[PDB]
Amino acid sequence: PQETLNGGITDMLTELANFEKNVSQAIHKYNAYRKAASVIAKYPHKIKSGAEAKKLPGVGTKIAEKIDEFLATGKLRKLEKIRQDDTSSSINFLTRVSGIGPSAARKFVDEGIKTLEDLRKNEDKLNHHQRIGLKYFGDFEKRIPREEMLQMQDIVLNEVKKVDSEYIATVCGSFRRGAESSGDMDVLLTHPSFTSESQPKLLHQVVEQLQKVHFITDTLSKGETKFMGVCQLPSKNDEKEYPHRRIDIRLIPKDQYYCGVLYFTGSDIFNKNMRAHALEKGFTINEYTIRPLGVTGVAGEPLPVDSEKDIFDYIQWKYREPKDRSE
DNA sequence: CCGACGTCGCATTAGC
DNA sequence: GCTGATGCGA
DNA sequence: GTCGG
Ligand code: NA
Ligand code: NA
Repeated sequence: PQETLNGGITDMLTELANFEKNVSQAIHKYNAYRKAASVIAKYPHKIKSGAEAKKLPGVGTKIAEKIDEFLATGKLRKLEKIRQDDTSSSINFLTRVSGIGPSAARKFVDEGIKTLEDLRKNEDKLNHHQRIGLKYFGDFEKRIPREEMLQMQDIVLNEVKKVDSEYIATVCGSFRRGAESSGDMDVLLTHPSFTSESQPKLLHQVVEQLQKVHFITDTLSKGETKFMGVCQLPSKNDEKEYPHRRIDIRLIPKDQYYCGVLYFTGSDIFNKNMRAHALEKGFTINEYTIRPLGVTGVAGEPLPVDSEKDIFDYIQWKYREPKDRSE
């Protein structure tokens, strides 16, 4: 639906969501407002009243009241106020820095540190992740066009294969669903030598190679199974350099790989629909496994999974292309 | 009325 | 020194 | 904040 239809309302709800998460440290209210913003965003009618909106799942009495106020006045008093508030707006802003959550933001603003400049002045009070977040503040908020994602995938698949041709690497996220743009790159990695029942340098060797060819530029965190860092496409001659990008790489046991690929391919909406289907067939599906219930409700062991289709087939669904998994 | 609301790897840190 | 809790991000 | 046991 066009933004013009209820964009004022959904923008209002998103802003409220952010203040709950970043200022009030109320994560569940944050997700309440987001859920309401999503369902309203998909509503194919211009909302005429709070009562109309309340019919939608996730919109309750209080959001109905806010919509009435917005419709009758074009603003929300509480939002106008908190927007104007020096401390609250500063706390909310600082959390746009990767690594600065509500708690770090609150602590910075308590001691007078309110802007990117104040951060730039006080690097010794920032941890490693936060420094990297500050360094790439602008780049990290840019989207990644699919053409660059393809170029990024090219490098990743190539370098992974150069390390060991028996690795299996899959770039997931909305990119795998064919999205025209991405927020970051999510790479799922496995290897036949790594199972649930079985080196812990499988991940390190791949990260090391990607650093060696100067694709990976910085590290946010890194252990034996999850890497989170920064990358950059090489610059095309006398052209402007590419933005730095967020890349995650996780190593998953072979027997849990395709469950992982399914899960991180999404979308979130499609995943829950599929998780519902789902139990009904007497199966529990999470990021790692699919398991049978269970006349009482006792999960049996993980069923063997050798492809995404294998999962679909357990729950008697026909395989669905990543492009067809928006819901 | 009142609890659930996703879960967990890694980095940092609090307490012993 | 170690272990557990918390913050953070996805 | 919303839902539902
Ligand atoms: Na409702
Ligand atoms: Na942040």
